[PDB]
Amino acid sequence: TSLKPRVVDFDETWNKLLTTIKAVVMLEYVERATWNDRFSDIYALCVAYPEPLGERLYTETKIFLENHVRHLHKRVLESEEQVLVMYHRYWEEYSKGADYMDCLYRYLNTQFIKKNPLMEIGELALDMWRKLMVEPLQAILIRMLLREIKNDRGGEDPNQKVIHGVINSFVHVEQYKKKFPLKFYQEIFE
Amino acid sequence: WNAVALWAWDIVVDNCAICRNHIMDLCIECQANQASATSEECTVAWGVCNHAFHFHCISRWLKTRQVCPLDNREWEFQKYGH
Amino acid sequence: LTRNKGP
Amino acid sequence: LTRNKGP
Amino acid sequence: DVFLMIRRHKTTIFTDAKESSTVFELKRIVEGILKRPPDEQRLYKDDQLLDDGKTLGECGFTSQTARPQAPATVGLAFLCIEPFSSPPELPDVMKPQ
Amino acid sequence: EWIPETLYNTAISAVVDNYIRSRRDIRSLPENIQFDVYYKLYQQGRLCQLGSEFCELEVFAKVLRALDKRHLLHHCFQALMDHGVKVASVLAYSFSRRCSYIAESDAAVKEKAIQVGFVLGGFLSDAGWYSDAEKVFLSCLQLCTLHDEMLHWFRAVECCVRLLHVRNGNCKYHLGEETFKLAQTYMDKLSKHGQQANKAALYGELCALLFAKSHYDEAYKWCIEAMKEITAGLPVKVVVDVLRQASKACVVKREFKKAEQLIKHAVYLARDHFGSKHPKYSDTLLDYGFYLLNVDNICQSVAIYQAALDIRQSVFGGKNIHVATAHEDLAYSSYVHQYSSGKFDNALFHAERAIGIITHILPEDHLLLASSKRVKALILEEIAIDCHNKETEQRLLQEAHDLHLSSLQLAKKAFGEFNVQTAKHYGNLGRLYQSMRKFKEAEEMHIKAIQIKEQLLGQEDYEVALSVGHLASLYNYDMNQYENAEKLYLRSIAIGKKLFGEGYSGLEYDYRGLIKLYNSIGNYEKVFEYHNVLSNWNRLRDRQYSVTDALEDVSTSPQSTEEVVQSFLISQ
Amino acid sequence: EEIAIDCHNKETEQRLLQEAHDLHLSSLQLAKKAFGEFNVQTAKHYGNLGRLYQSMRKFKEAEEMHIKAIQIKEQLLGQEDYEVALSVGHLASLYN
Amino acid sequence: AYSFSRRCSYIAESDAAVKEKAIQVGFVLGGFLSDAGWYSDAEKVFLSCLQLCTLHDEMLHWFRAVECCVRLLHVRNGNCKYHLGEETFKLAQTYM
Amino acid sequence: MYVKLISSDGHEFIVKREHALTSGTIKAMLSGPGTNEVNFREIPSHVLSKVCMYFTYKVRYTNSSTEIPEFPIAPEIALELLMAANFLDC
Amino acid sequence: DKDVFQKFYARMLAKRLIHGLSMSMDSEEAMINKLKQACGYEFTSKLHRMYTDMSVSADLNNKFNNFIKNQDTVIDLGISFQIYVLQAGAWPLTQAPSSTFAIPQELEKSVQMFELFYSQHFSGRKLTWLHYLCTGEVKMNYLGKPYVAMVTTYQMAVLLAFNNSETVSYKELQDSTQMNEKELTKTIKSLLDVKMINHDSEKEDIDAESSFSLNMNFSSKRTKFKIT
Ligand SMILES: [Zn+2]
Ligand SMILES: [Zn+2]
Ligand SMILES: [Zn+2]
Repeated sequence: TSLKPRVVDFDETWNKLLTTIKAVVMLEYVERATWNDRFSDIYALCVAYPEPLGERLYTETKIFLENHVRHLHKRVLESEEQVLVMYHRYWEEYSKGADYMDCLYRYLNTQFIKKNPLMEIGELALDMWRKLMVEPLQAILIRMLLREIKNDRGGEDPNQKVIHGVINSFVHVEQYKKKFPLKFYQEIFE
Repeated sequence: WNAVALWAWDIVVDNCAICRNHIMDLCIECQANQASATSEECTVAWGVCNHAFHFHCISRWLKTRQVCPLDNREWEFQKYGH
Repeated sequence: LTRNKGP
Repeated sequence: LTRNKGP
Repeated sequence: DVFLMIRRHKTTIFTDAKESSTVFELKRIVEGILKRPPDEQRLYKDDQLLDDGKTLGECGFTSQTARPQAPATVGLAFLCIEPFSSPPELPDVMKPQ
Repeated sequence: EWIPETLYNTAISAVVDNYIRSRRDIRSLPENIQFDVYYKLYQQGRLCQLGSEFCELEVFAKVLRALDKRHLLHHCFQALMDHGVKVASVLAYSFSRRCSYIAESDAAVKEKAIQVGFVLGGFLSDAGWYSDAEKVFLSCLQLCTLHDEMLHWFRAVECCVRLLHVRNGNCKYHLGEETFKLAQTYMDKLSKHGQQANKAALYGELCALLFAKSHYDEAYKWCIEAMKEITAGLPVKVVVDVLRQASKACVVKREFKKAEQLIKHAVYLARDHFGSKHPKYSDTLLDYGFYLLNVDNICQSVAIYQAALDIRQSVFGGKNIHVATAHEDLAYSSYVHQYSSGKFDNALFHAERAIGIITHILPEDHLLLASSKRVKALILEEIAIDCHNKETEQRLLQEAHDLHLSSLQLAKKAFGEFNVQTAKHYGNLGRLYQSMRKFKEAEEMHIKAIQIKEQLLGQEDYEVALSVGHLASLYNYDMNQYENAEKLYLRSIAIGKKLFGEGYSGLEYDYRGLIKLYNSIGNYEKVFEYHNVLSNWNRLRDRQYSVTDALEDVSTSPQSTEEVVQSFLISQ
Repeated sequence: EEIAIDCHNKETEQRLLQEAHDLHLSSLQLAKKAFGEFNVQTAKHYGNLGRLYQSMRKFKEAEEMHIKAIQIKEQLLGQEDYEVALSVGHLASLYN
Repeated sequence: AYSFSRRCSYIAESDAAVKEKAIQVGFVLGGFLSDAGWYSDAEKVFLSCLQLCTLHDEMLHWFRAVECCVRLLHVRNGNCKYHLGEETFKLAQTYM
Repeated sequence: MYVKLISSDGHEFIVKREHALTSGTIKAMLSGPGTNEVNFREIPSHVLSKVCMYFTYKVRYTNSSTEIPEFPIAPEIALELLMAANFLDC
Repeated sequence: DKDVFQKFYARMLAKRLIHGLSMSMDSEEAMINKLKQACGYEFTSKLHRMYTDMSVSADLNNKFNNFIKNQDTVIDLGISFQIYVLQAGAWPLTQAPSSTFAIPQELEKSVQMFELFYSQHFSGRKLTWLHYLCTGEVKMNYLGKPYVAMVTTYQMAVLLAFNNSETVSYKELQDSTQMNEKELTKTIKSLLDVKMINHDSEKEDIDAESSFSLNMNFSSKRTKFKIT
């Protein structure tokens, strides 16, 4: 085989890629040889013959992303009185997985997304996180933040990583918005 | 404090496109006849299109065509040197 | 100059 | 007339 | 400077050894990535053995011969270097079919 | 100092140089690499090796999907069309053959041959090859009208609205209403099955069809509907086109308060989505300059045509109709701007260039030559009357006569004898005869212009005012009928003050004419009164120079689309 | 210039003389940049500019051009030479 | 000219037979372009040939470097690169 | 400091990390999950050798003040290397 | 080849003219005038501009001192500020100023105010400052005896940081000046030649780590001296 366009079946390669994407988003573990295979496949999918499959790949990666964020948001809902501590660790795992996803979809992010609306794969993860999980529960996740920092002056200090890992979470979910580097974080929390 | 300052015209094109000479040197008119007679008044003149030329050259240019030599726009002076 | 601009 | 040819 | 490649039957070691450095520095470079002492393994330019104290500059590794565009090739023995799998040939166009 | 060339670019240079051995293997490369290889064929000067590759629809379908690198494609395609390679015609013929072959095949294959048809037709309409995009759109129309299921109805309506655009720009207006009726039937039978379609894109094309037909009263009534049909989910292309045509329709109805509201929002929206070097933004700037030329803000209008041409001249190569229309618009605003100054070397350069482009890419008879050959003739008038030599300006008068007669014949063949454009040509030709010493039919042409304009436009527009002032200067300055020209001068001044404030630029030519009229029949008191008000007009115009350009006028984010559309509809 | 000299129109003469002015100064700049100030071709353009100045009624610096051309022609090519003779002929025609 | 220069830069590190063939092709092609008047596009061919002459210092390469430097001098006088002409001639004397 | 790359033909190419960071996607190859192992199932040995030589050409000639010679991409290895150059973002 | 001699002369005339050393301005004028009638005006076109710039220098400075007195607010530079503008197309002192500079507040007022004067006196002219030819006489009085030394602005930046505080690290010095690192090795080495600053560090080679401190034991035979 070579790097030429071929007539590749989208279903089988999508099923092969879904396992790696699942192993990336929750940051469990990925085999490096399998990671190289996923690069070799993410290249071949974007230049598939006769019609490039980059559009289908993007519009199904977003479906996988939205159902993953929906499942994790249900996990947040069922976890009463522990939304913030679990939110910190889940957001850290999801942000590292989003960076590794941007690395995973590098060719699609520089030959089809930049050609067109559509959003970067790494920036689509954070955007979907803030527009599908934060939006239903924006009020609840912030009232505790203000209460904890007010209680620090009142005597009851909060944990460092619990409160500092979310004050920058709103910063990172607007990195793609170069015109608003900090506007969203200031208006909704500060 | 003894200090040294190089003065220059802030045009970045640094070539009078009419006479092809350097924007800081004398124009071709002031280097041909007035080189030995009187060469100190050869200043540059800008325009609305922000294309500075030697004032003698652009006035020499304006005697036949009233457009900027580089881009064919209406030529109107906005800044001189003096 | 006597006339106006052409319509 | 009035001069010679140009060099 | 000298840019050259060091191959052991499946590999290729891209180095940046200067004209001042001799064979010993390249042996240390190989040891830094392949973990083999210079006593165990020796390099082979073409079919000739290089003295350790002999500088690569007089061993035919001039700058105009070993530019990074086409670095010089030396064989490594711990030869039988496998060919690079040369790309498919092109039609000669002017060849009469 | 020196940066090494990219391995990708070095391989592109190597693949191009090895072209003969690998000309067909490039067609198997990804569509990303294919455009770069063909752009290197263009850059190296291998236009002959590139024309044979862009004349194949199989190759050109893959290179058309490089949407990021489209501004280069428009400058490569044009480079071939100037080169002498009829790429547009050959692509149209190839698509006609393809559709005639695949008409009876599966509808899924027909759907694929329609999407390729839409992108190719849209490219050839964007590039300015409307006649050559007419064949592609008609060929796609046959494919989508062969079937009758719910899937192809929307494709048929989209092809009809796209096909109406390539007819308005081609000045094939006699087929415009036929295509509108066809799309009317298609969307009427869409409404029968329940599915609804957006009518803003279709109505905005009639907004240009009737505007070019000078049916301004009907064009306004259609642009009301077009702005009513704007929804939230429409693409910025459709919204920008609708706002642009609404502005064009509102200008000629003398509703300049809301025409600015539409055109400034259109300029901002096109600049925000597309960019500052995009052909659609150039179109929006061109019609913004049209607006600013029609509000007596000429100083801010010549700077927008120059901004709209520099986008089209850098994107669409040298000899294109889009560059030609930008020249013929700039040759008219620079004509108007330098009308008092008398510097018509710039305005003639943009007038000889537009004619030199249209006469090369369009047939000898075409309505787009009516506007191009009129403008150059207008500049030829003012250079002649201000020329120091008389035998040269006699020939200039002769050439202007030839141009006016040709433009009038084209306009009459296109529309008839009682059209507003033909009235403008009548007024211009009479204005010509006012300096050509042929006054006896000059007055007849002026009267014809007045009656044609009054029949359609009425007596509430400045278009009639220019002809009234022209006839008044005819009577006053040469024909010696001083008494009957006073009412014409008064009409011109009154209706000029009605619309364009007290500092309308055309009022000077009425004041200095009516003062000359009075200085020969007595009544020195009114001479003194008009000399008093003429200094007031001079200082008013001097204060109203409006040094701020229109790019700073449109600003950034004044309001969203909903506010503009609702304000325009509530104002109506 | 020779069309301008041999035509009756004042405006046409002025326009063509200005055009010849532009061409002569551009040619002089090209020769000065390529060869240098002291060379035969630069003196050719100086003599042409002198003739043109004599044609444009600017006799003040036409003389300056003519001696400027002669002092380079007779230096490099010798005091007696064809082009030296042609330049001094132009100077004499300007004088008398 | 670009294709010839690229191919010469490629086959510079080859045997003398292919270099002889390339120098002959460059001689005929550069002579054609110099005869056609594309001096700016004939220097590149002749500079490539001259570069091919310098890798090996044998007798035939030394002989043909003078030919490349006399044809390179001709495509630099018609192109008015007189500043490079003296350098080319000094190189020609070096090989001669 | 050194990273090794595997061709589709089984060849191994070892180059410094700073040389291999020239490619856009080799940075992503070295990122993500954790001398680093890099495998290409499509890229053969000759084009990867050409890319690896281009790394040393690029880093050595980076921001140089002299006339940088052009990288000799041979005519037969031109399209396979062009595909590799696009995929590697090299 | 007279043209190459001009390149040797113009650079060597530039060094002579701006450092204030000359037998007489009339001799400089006579030399350029005599070369004009021996090789042509274009040969001495740049050289005659060099002398003229020194003639403008007197005319430029007094107008600047006239400008500072005709100020609405009381603005004082605090230093004997001497300036002369040099044509960029004539002088050979351009070279390649690849090293940026940031003068501290001692001379920041002087350099900033001169821009306002020069922008209004001459229209369309921008000033490029050759900070490595500017030599200033700074009040050296941190020790017992007020010595007088001649240092450049490149040398002034190192010294000025030490005048305010006698203990300045090399890490701050290499970042405050915002200029090249290789010349800083020889910048302070010249000061230690005359023992301006003690070698507080122990390493013989001067590097980024070598924090230094001024010398309280410095003695000079002459009150006024030039540091070479
Ligand atoms: Zn000039
Ligand atoms: Zn001048
Ligand atoms: Zn300009």
